[PDB]
Amino acid sequence: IPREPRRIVIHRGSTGLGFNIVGGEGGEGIFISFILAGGPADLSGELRKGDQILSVNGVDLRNASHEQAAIALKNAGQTVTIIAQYKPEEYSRFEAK
Repeated sequence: IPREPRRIVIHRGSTGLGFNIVGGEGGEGIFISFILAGGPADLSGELRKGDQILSVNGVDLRNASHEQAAIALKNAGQTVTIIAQYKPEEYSRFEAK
């Protein structure tokens, strides 16, 4: 699985973007914690649980809190560009064992 940043385009559905995010306050990162099967984000493996969302459209989320990121993902439009980077090592600290 590539570890360099990846560009994914999502088309918002009648339920949102099809994934959940985990994070916290500013700086802990925004990570994909769940991807809905058949949802807008289920794109033949292009997005992965454990991806860090580096940005959404023009909005940098590397340093955003969870509350900021949630707001940005909802105001992102019907066509959404996600820059994702696989970092399961960093993500693992958010996921209960």
